[PDB]
Amino acid sequence: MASMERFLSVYDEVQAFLLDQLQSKYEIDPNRARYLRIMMDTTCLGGKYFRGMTVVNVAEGFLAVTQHDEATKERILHDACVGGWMIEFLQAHYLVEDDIMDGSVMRRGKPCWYRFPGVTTQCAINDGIILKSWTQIMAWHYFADRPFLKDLLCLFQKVDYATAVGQMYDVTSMCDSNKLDPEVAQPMTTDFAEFTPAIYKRIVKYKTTFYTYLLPLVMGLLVSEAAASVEMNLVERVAHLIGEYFQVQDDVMDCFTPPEQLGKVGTDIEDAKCSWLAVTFLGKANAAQVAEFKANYGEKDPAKVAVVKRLYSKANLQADFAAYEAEVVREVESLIEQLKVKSPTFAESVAVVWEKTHKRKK
Amino acid sequence: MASMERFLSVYDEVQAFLLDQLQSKYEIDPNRARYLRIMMDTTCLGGKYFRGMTVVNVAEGFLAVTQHDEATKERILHDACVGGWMIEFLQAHYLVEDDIMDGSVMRRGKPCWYRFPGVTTQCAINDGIILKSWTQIMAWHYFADRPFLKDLLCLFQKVDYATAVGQMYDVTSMCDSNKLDPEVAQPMTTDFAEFTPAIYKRIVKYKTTFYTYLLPLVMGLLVSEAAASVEMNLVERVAHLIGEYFQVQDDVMDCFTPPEQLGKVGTDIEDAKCSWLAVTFLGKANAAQVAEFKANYGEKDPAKVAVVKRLYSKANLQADFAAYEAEVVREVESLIEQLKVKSPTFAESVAVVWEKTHKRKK
Ligand SMILES: O=[N+]([O-])c1ccc(O)cc1
Ligand SMILES: O=[N+]([O-])c1ccc(O)cc1
Ligand SMILES: [Zn+2]
Ligand SMILES: [Zn+2]
Ligand SMILES: [Zn+2]
Ligand SMILES: [Zn+2]
Repeated sequence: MASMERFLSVYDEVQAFLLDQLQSKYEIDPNRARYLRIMMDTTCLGGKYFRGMTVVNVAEGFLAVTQHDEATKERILHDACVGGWMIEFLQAHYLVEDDIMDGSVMRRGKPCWYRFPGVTTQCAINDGIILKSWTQIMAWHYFADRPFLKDLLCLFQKVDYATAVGQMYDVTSMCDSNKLDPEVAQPMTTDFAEFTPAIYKRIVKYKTTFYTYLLPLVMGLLVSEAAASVEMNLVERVAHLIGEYFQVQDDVMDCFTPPEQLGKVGTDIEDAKCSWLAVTFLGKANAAQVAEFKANYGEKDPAKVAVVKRLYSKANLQADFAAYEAEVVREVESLIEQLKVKSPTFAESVAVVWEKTHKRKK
Repeated sequence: MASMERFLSVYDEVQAFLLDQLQSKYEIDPNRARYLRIMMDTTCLGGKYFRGMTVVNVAEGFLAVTQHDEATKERILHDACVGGWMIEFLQAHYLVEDDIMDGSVMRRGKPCWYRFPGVTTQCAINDGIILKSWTQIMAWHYFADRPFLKDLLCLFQKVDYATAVGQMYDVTSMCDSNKLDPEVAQPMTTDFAEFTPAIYKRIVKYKTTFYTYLLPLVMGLLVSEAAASVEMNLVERVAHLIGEYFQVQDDVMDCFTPPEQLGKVGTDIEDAKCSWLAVTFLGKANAAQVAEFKANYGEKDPAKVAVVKRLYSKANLQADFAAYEAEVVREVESLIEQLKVKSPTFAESVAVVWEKTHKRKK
């Protein structure tokens, strides 16, 4: 059975289980069940399923080289699908809440969930909470008897926490750290001294890479009972490397990809985000370019946004991206080679993840 | 050592652990650590600690009648305090997010967290997420070796989910169920046909009673390794009964308690909530009273709110509350008597919880 067919079939099964349980144990009525079905579909479906499918693909790689009864193969793949959906539902939680936090308009070509007329922010915040709860409901139901339950739950909650910490790093990335204070309204930085590679790397590591790469790779190992067979320090290092590249691509696309292809209007410049573009620009600009950037960044004024995009264009940041990408290729290939010492099979799964990420539509 | 002294000492210890771990494992800087310390204090401290202290008091009751080394008593009480703080931090998560959802102004005599000048909704939504994550970080750290870890985590996530489901029941309680639809803006009910005792009871059971009574009572049993010694069906029934009374008191206070004592301005009438007052009023009103209620409920117009408060006053709902309270006393005393068959000690702990709830400042 093709992996994507299995993954989509398991979504339907998990949805039916969750909704049936709301009826049998939580006293839900049919109209509220329908609302939640629609909310689940709208917030969880429509992406590429990169993260959830990585769990499945990692598991498939081990199945190809390990002796198992057919029923065991089916169990492992079903578990990989459920675990993959846990990650997709965790992402859905963060996207619902982030869109509210940021006042975003569109996501994946459609209005953000909170903007649906019959949702509103009042309901959407709580819908996002439900999405997160569903990750645990599905784990306890499907994995109750499994030897990996404890490790999987502990990993999951640490990754969730890291993501929340990363969201804090991201939301505060345009303020001066020494002025942070709940009592005092926060002005945007004027010096941009905290727009550095190391500070950018911290934001991305926590906000993106743990849930986007580390969690699917390690969950794939756990459902395969294979974690002891790899060097975990290498898994962490390769996840953090590929995850940073993924986010750099997203940062470039926010500025330069036409919104019809992006699925949204990117607002990183208006929001004063510490993006790869801003950090890299400030790492090559002359004093006059720095001053013009300071005079225009972080403002909704469309003429000021256009000045920033022109500064970026004239600064030939495409060349910096090419150099960055070439270095990532060197480093990822090196990490894949190291992974082969203890697990050639897992190394190939990572090679596949990297190729997918590298070839992701620019 | 007095129980409250121990509980407050454990807060300081847990806070230090969480913040130290953010520095050692999550790359946090000192200013963001200070923000989170202040956020923790502002959102988690200042209440009565009814819920967290119930874990401690349940554990103390078993210690008084069970043979243990002194070091074991200290471990159990420390565990009860940590578990109690998990509940307090879960509540803090829901209060942060609920205040945003509802546009609330004040909580416990101070501005709601999102209204602090240097917080804002963008940060506060995520701060609430962090509060929830901290409940799991503390459990995995302090309870890693404990036999009750699995049961406690599974209970906790089910209660969290129930609370989210109850929030959905509460937020939608003023709309007609058959019109719920994410695509269509939701009008307030005109018939109020869903303002019934059974529908009210469903809202309260899920939104309040699981986290306010069931979770502290059962967590106290788990940290005491005593759950097998009680009839759990009775624990559920007594939690749901006392929890409903707690919420009825809160509903009355929202309308009639001066805001200086309440700590906020109650807005249930303007928000069209399915409150005990509204349900009970509609259960005794004549046609003219129903019509005037319909003409004024659910509107910010202060003159319309005053009409509703006068309808409530003239309807002698104080007498309905007295009758409701007398029935709760009958039923809670009956459940405490039944609890004595298998656990006289736990029965006394419940009797203490009931007395505290019954005597809670009106
Ligand atoms: O972009 N990609 O191709 C991805 C992204 C995440 C992941 O876990 C695997 C592949
Ligand atoms: O109001 N009260 O006294 C309470 C409330 C909750 C609880 O778990 C114990 C006592
Ligand atoms: Zn964001
Ligand atoms: Zn982006
Ligand atoms: Zn509310
Ligand atoms: Zn209330």
